[PDB]
Amino acid sequence: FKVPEEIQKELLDAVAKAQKIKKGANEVTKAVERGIAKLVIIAEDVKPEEVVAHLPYLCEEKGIPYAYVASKQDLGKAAGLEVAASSVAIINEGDAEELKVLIEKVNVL
Amino acid sequence: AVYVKFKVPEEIQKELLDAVAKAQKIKKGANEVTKAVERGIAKLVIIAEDVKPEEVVAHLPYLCEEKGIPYAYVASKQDLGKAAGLEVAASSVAIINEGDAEELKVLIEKVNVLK
Amino acid sequence: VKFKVPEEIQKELLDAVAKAQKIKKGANEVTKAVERGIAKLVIIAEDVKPEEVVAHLPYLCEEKGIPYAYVASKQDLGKAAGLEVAASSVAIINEGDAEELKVLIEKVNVLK
RNA sequence: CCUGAUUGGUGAGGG
RNA sequence: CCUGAUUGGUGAGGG
RNA sequence: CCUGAUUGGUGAGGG
Ligand SMILES: [Ca+2]
Ligand SMILES: [Ca+2]
Ligand SMILES: [Ca+2]
Ligand SMILES: [Ca+2]
Ligand SMILES: [Ca+2]
Ligand SMILES: [Ca+2]
Ligand SMILES: [Ca+2]
Ligand SMILES: [Ca+2]
Ligand SMILES: [Ca+2]
Ligand SMILES: [Ca+2]
Ligand SMILES: [K+]
Repeated sequence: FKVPEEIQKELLDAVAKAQKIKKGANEVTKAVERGIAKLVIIAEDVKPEEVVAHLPYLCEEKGIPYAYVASKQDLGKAAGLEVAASSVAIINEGDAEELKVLIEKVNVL
Repeated sequence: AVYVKFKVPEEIQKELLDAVAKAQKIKKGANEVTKAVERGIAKLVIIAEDVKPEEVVAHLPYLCEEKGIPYAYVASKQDLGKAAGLEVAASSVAIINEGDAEELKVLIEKVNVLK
Repeated sequence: VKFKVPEEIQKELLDAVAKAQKIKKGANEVTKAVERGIAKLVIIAEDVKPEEVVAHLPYLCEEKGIPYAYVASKQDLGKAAGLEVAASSVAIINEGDAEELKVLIEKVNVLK
């Protein structure tokens, strides 16, 4: 589905303030398989898309929230990296309240 | 690490380190711990989770299981060494004589549940 | 006291104790060590009262072939063993210097 | 050779 | 061999 | 009860 730029900015902001996160397809997938992932953010410009094509299905199966952001380069920066990130998983939010809200807004779509 | 057979909550890890600190007689280090388990005098074996190469302590869980000796884990070898009264790390510790029988029995039971 | 030990040699006995890597302090631990055959040298204080507490040691060591000697005071022996109190007897399990022990055991074995 | 505790019961010293 | 960062958690290094 | 370290690995504490 498509997420509004307003929300994406909030998603990127959410990753930036998070206390603990996982960066990278391998670690994100593990975080979801272990169920320690609270929210999963996925980049829309991942090529080949096959790298993250399995995430949406896995999250729903594990009952974990997930949304998309336009830039993997932007997602990586929000994760504290100097390089891109195809996906990120928030393990410990920065502001519990905001997260619960952000998650609800996403679940709407 | 593959040698860590089960997850021990941080609160219980604290209890394990406390047990080591209050113990009347312990063995510290892989060689003395292994000798104690083989001699059958260990009552509880505590293994650090961050030992590398893992091969140094990987035999302990299996050995204890064979001897019917209780074992558990703590996250840091540095913390375990400190609890054992050292200024350095310890990959493992064996409690030979606990400080209080009842406390040990309760702790061992809590571990057997996590097991 | 089966034999007399020169003050100079008693000093060496006390120093051997202080330098040892592993010792047993006290009648029960000394006796257990001799019985288990891990004691290399037993030192007995001469002013133990009742003397019955350590009376068995000379015979036990002889029966085990373990070297033993005496020192004037239990207070000094205890201090040498690292205690703040007296010790009726001490057993050296692991000395600090092999050569020295062998030399001391010799000096004592000739005094007997 | 230089570095200098970044090492360490993952086994020192002694027997 | 040349180019020289155009590559990149899309998994380096380590165990 | 008083004395108050005169006691003490000549075996405390723990298992
Ligand atoms: Ca250090
Ligand atoms: Ca240091
Ligand atoms: Ca050695
Ligand atoms: Ca670039
Ligand atoms: Ca670049
Ligand atoms: Ca590729
Ligand atoms: Ca006194
Ligand atoms: Ca006193
Ligand atoms: Ca008495
Ligand atoms: Ca007792
Ligand atoms: K590393």
